[PDB]
Amino acid sequence: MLSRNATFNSSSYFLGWQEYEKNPYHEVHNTNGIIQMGLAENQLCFDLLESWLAKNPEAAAFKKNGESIFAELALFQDYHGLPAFKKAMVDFMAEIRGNKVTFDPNHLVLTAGATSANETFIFCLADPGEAVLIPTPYYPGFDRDLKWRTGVEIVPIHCTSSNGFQITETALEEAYQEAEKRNLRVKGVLVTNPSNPLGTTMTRNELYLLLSFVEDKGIHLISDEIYSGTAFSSPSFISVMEVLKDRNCDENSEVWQRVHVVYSLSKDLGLPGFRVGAIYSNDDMVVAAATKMSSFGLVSSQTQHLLSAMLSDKKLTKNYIAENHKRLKQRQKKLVSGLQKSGISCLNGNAGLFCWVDMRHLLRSNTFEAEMELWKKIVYEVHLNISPGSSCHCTEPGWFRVCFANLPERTLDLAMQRLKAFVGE
Amino acid sequence: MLSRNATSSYFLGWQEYEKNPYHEVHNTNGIIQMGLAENQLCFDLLESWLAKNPEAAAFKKNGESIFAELALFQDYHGLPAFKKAMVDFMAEIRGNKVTFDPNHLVLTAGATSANETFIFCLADPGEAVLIPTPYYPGFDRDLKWRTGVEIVPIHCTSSNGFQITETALEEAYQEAEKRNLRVKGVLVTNPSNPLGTTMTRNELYLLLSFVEDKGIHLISDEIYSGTAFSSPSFISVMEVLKDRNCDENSEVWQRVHVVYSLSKDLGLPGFRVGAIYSNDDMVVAAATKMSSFGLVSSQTQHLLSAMLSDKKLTKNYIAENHKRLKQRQKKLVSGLQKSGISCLNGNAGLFCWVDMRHLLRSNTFEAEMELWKKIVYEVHLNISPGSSCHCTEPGWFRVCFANLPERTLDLAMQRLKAFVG
Ligand SMILES: *Cc1c(COP(=O)(O)O)cnc(C)c1O
Ligand SMILES: *Cc1c(COP(=O)(O)O)cnc(C)c1O
Repeated sequence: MLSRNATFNSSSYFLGWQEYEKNPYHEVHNTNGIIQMGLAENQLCFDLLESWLAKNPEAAAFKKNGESIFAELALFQDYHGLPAFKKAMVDFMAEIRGNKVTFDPNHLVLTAGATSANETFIFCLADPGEAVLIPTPYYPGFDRDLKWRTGVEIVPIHCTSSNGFQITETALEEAYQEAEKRNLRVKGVLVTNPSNPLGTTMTRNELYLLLSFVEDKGIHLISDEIYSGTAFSSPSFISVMEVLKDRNCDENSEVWQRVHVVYSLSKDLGLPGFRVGAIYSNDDMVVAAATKMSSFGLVSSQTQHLLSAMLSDKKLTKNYIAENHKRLKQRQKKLVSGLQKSGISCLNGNAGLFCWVDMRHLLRSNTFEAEMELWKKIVYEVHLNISPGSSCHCTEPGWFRVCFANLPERTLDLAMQRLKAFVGE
Repeated sequence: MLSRNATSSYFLGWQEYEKNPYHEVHNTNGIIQMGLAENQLCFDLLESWLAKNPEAAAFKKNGESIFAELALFQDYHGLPAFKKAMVDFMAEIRGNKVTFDPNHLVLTAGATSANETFIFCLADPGEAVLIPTPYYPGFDRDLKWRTGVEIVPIHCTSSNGFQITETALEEAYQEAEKRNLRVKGVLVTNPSNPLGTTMTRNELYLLLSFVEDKGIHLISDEIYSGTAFSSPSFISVMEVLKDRNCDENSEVWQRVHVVYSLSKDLGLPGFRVGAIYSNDDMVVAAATKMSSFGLVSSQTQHLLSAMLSDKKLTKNYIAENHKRLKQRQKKLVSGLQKSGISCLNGNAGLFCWVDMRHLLRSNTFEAEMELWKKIVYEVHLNISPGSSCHCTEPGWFRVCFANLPERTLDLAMQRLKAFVG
């Protein structure tokens, strides 16, 4: 006999995933296999990092100027993190934001990925039975990260295509009211900026409306800016930290302490296996609580050392960002154009590793049953693994998310060809 | 406007140290740290190996680069190679008397993480776990903070070397019922922190039978299994199952779990390598999904799988580690008796459970706090008061010996002797 969490509290949407695993596509021996376009991973700039590693072997050698510091690292288990790394991190975060804002390293707490940061924040801001508002459509992983062990609930703030899925004052108010009706105390709004799965940076207008709503309701604002480094085209990416500055919110504003940021190196630098997440808050109480909670998911000191060396190289960071935006824009343009050669268009995006594509016109009907229908035809007949919009809780059937940053151009082309032949009927 | 969770000061000794740390050169009268359970005894063996085997830490596997491959590795089942090296090392520690299935092993970011995840998997909020007293003070945070689970003590006393008793178990179980807490299991540290003793076969059988009798779980935190430097032999709970003839047909066979970590034996706490081992498929699956909130860095998993795959190194590290640890413990134990102070006879760990009851102005905890302060402020040593570990009798202290140069240990022993005067 185990706990509720381990048993009856531990779907149709993994159909493409399992179908893919069973028949993975292969350039040579399985050219008709399923192509993976449902994995948000960035494999575009590993050459830049491999190159740097080759010219800078000391980092990964437990060294510092011909000096071994192995023993020192092996012993480092301070929940405040390696100072050098926290400094390099805060600088990198600033550089991503074009140095428009600066971060205090002491308000930054490292976690084993954003997955960890996501949950820890919830543990810090809400008790079981309370709720957090999240704009729809959203990262399906939130349904596990934010609620599994926290007992916290998610109330959706619905967005529709009528306005490019932007956040609305009416949607916010309505979501807040839906929570009250259910007798759930709203503790905050969690936003993904840039957005997964939309692929769009949040507008200043949306940000101001959020800040004012959060200020109005007296709740928190968590900005998951894990994709902040993948904004490859205008409009410019606006970090919530910038908006505070621009709305003239100094530490005298009450809201100034209710705005937090979540970040990670998994999506921009493509290092998900290294488990580097971070929490940033202006509230000392949250930093302290989150710092103690990070003990359940500390970042390997070996990794913290490697990355502090890497991220301390301003020549590399500056160049990685520029090269990463270049390669990502090129790639998105490719997918977007190949998609329209099939008559399919996408939500106009400027960030992320995926496109939110519009396939409503292919729906035999404007129902989610019709969307599941289309999705299956794509899985079984076109042999592509893509994500159905309903997976992300989209309110209108027919939208899909397709990734482009972890596929060789040749494969992307193949997928686009298969799509075109299929649409042909 | 935060959660209840976002809103135990024995850290006194800790603060004073940080403020006034002892130093060989500019602060010879500073406070000496003897309250930190860390093993700094064999880093030379590891540094040596790293030097002769540079490929491991180079994101290289047979002259080729696997950086991208590792950078992308985020499977919550862990790197297969590492899980194999780990299970072999665990077997080797237990003198190959038991073998572990790598698929029943789930990696976590330290034992701290493994501790909590196990609680999340075995008990719901408001339920309880029994823990023998005295115990690792960290349990009070790890097992209850975010889990809402409660700890009910199974008290042990010096009358029998702080061993577990059938009467203490029964009494603890009854204290839980009285409080209307549902007991879900017993958590044991074998070898023990802070006792420094390996659990006896007798204690183990009595635990197995009690747990079997009550129909609850048995979690054996064997994080110190590799530091058992003197007999009696260390007996892993996995061995006792084998010895009590418990195959997978026993119900209890699926209610026995182990927690392990590389932080105390190999001295790698910064790398965050913990592990959960269970025979129950349901726990492994749930724990595997929970590990996503605290996965082990793929860069680290790779380095250690290379290291632990070297049977020449593992075999030699264990032997050398037991050697250096026994030498060190003997030093502290003798220097302590030259002061008239004795310790609980131990054979494992990185610390000694020392008896200083005779120094108490009173057989009270206020007296123990009295003594402890005199030791902190006058003798300038940071040691842990037994009440921190929930010891039921005042006067016991835990002092570490594995992270102090012999010269410093000597200094500490000298200061103690002068004070005892
Ligand atoms: C990919 C992703 C995560 C997980 O990040 P890790 O650092 O791999 O744990 C969390 N949130 C969002 C929105 C993501 O896209
Ligand atoms: C030191 C210790 C821990 C913490 O180990 P980590 O691997 O650093 O998380 C857990 N339990 C006991 C009994 C310990 O002594």
